[PDB]
Amino acid sequence: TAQSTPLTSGVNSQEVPALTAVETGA
Amino acid sequence: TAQSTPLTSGVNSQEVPALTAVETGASGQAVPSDVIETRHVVNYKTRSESTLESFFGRSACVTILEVENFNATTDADRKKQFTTWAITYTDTVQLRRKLEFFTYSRFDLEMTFVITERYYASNTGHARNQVYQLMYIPPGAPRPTAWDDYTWQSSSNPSVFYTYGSAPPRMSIPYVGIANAYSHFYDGFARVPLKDETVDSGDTYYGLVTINDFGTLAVRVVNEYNPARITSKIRVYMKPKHVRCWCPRPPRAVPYRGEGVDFKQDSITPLTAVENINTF
Amino acid sequence: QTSVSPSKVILPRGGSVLVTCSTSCDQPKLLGIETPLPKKELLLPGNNRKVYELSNVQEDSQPMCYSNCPDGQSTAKTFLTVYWT
Amino acid sequence: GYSDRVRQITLGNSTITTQEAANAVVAYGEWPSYLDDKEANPIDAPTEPDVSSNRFYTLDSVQWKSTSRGWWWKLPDALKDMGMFGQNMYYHYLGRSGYTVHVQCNASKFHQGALGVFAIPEYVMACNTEAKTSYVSYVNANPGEKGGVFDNAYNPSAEASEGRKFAALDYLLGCGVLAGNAFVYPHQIINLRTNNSATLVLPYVNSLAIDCMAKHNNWGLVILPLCKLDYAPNSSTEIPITVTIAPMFTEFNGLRNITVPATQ
Amino acid sequence: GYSDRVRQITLGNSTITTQEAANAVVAYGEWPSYLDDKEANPIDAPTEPDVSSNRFYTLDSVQWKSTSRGWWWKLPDALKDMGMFGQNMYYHYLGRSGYTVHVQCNASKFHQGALGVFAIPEYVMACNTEAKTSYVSYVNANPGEKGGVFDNAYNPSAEASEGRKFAALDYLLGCGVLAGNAFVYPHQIINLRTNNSATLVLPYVNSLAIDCMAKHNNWGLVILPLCKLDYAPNSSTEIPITVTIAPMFTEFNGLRNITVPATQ
Amino acid sequence: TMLGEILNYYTHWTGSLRFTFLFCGSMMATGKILLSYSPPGAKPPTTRKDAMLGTHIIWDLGLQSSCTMLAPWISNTVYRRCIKDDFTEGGYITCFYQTRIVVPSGTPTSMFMLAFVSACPDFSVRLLRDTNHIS
Repeated sequence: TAQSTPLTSGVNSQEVPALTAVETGA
Repeated sequence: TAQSTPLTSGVNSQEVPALTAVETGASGQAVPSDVIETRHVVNYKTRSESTLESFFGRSACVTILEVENFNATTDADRKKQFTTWAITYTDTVQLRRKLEFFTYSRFDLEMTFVITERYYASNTGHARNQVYQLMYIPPGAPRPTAWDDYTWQSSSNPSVFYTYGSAPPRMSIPYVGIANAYSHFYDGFARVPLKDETVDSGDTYYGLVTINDFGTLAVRVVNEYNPARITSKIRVYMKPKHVRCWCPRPPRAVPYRGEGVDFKQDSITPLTAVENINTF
Repeated sequence: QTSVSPSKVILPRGGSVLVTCSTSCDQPKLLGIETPLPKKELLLPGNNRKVYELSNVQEDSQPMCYSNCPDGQSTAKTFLTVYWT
Repeated sequence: GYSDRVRQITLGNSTITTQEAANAVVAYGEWPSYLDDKEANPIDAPTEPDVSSNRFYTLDSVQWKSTSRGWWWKLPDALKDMGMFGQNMYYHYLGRSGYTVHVQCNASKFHQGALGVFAIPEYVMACNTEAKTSYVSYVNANPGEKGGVFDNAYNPSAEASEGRKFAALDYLLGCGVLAGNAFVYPHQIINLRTNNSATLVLPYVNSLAIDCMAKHNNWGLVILPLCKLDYAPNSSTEIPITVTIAPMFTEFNGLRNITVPATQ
Repeated sequence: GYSDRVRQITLGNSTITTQEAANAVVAYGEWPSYLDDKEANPIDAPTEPDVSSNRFYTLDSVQWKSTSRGWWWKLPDALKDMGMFGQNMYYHYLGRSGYTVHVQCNASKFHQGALGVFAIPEYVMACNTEAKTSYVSYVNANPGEKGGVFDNAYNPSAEASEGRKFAALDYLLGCGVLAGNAFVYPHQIINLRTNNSATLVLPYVNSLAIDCMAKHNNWGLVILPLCKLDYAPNSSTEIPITVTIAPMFTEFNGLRNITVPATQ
Repeated sequence: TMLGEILNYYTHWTGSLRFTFLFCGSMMATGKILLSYSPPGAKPPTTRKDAMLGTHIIWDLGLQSSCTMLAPWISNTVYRRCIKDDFTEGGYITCFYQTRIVVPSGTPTSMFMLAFVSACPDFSVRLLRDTNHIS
């Protein structure tokens, strides 16, 4: 199948996945 | 099987099954063993034909399509060379009425194409045997402008090529609905007309017809022009199989007048008036 | 795709302008005329052909008539002038 | 000790008691519930207005005369301006809701009459013009609180202006099916010698898992007078039908600014 | 790997990220929570607007000039017209709420300035008249979204008409205590060489367990310019201070019709 | 776009989208930029007090020079269509200056920004068809 969606809630921490850098090629 | 009938005899007691109350919403519940005396009848009769897989187990007719094949000169003669039909089940009144028993349905659809021909004129020569293209155009693929444009080559659209004189072409189309069931009746619009629009969408159509795009069946004659004008007729069929249905409804009584649930004024009287109430 | 038959309209200030906008399709999913001018409807049988009855024309306007045929959004306008003494 | 005629229903901070009731109809044998995780269509965080909108809302009381022919309400849109359910609705793109429709009409023991209280999934009605088909405006199809009435005559207006409304014909039930076949829906009959309240419990019924409440009207509440009201001293009396509806198990998705539909 | 300067805060369907932050102040060392059953004042069923009002709301951006003297917001009433928290508020008699105040102001590395961001429990201010005492109107004490400004001059109007407002004096902080002592409150200082965002986490602080939000304003948000803005090419530049506030762990009681206060 | 060309071979699509925004200004240019996604069925957002109410993200400028605004799958149907359809309309997307972008002296004032598009790992298509780019 395609990926499901996990039950997550809000965060407040230093782990920041919203910020990437497309200079790296990924 | 259906239910048998138990050997019961007469009663005289406070247990009264003959009296119900239909204000509560439930229907009647008295089987004939309650109110009279019955024998024992072993019932071997089953309800096998009345099930939905056999109630819809016929290849009904949904439309009649006409294409021709001749030396087209004017522009109206070039639009007789092909025919594009929007796919729907509402262009007849008998498979529609069997499907408007139910609000929602889910079925894999099986189509078969029964195709006839004739000569138009009498002394304009003859013609060779013919091959017919039937191309399923999903919503978004370009509909054909002329009968021999770039669109008929069908690099990804499903096409069938029926040689005339063979057995009629058959194919199975799966459940292609974007909902979890086909909404036979949709009580809502396609958009929300907002406050103080300069758009003025005061001509948005009601209900069902603003959500259904199932495709376009475009049919050409693959031959070039013969000396004799060959007029064809094509009868697109549907047969719902693997049928499930939900939320039953009363069947259509008065005739239709469109693709909606509308009804024409001169046929709002389906009953015939009896002589009096006491007429057997 | 979308046709407006009264394309060139001359009419004085304040009067009514009959605008006939239809489409070249059989199922107009979403069709309408975009203007801030008062209009009820005009009666016209047929699921395709259509007339809006505009009124109180004061300045020069160019209303846009969209039509949601299954091949994208279409565009047709009309040109109307006013008169003054 | 207990009886089928006395019933208290409480949701949120609202209570209906009734002392001459018939039994309650759970529609199609299913009590309404939240959207399970194995069927969820959107992936945003759902708003569950737990007690702020799962409560009884009392509509306007229409008067049932001897010449009254019927009434209709579209159910997720008759509550469009009711408390916080009307504020949970237009601030969200998706919405599912179960319902507890309770219809209130009572008279003396000398009156008589019958009221077929229905609840019709996808109550698609016919337009009141023969110029075009499937042709109803937004304001005329969604009156909201006040609802609409039926009529015992089909007069299609030749104007396409005044024909953009429901041709609410009573014996064809709007959609051209006979009214004597409407008992295949979840229904109760208010009979003025037996009961005085009709209670239905309506789950969320739609092909989708969750859908726009602003576009799509799920249920159709229908009240038909089967046998007309007849009070022998005063033949032209009026007893009121009051409709009290509660949303149940609501769930919303896609938060944004407020949706304000057109009013004309 | 991780640093104290990068922080993402998510509540409901709203997110604040910041890449030059200082550390966050939990006010008086307590994270906000719901009312426990061992302390409950009302006995009705509490409405918990779980995600519909526990989200970030962005106020209006005031401009911090070189002559700007201060700003003030009353915290449960600056959100009086914000989404559903402004609809949970006026449909209920009781209300408690924790808060996440996030104050946003950024400049280049060539600017300079300081912003004392405060959060004052029971921020009772002084009236701007000497005719009467404790004498402020309702509209002048509760501006809502736009807030108010301080002033470096105390001019009490002899009119009792135009004196029904806060005598917002900056060095006396409104209430006649010196501004250099205001650091006993939960505070952060936006310094334009070190940080660009001030994040506070404010629990529900009141003597009661739960109280009317329409009457009583719990917290007072205060932004004082300690060192004025000074940009050397353009001495009269303006950098905006934007205040983004989220309610947290809200709980309401006593449902009724809507409260609409006076506007004049 | 590369996503848009594959979708014009199919008809029905589901899944969430990924908008990664590259800021190509100077080093000293600092700023904050609001990135918003509003689900459809209301007023299209024009001012900042209309797009804050949707699904948004406040992005800061600095060392990590690429944000990611995600447009989630919020839809009535399981499958939106690959045409301009009213019933399967997607959503309204805007982008506002959060505070503003500040440049010092000796630094360009008018700058630029690049905008990407991709698909989340729950994105899938159906119903192959022809395209409408080539003839």
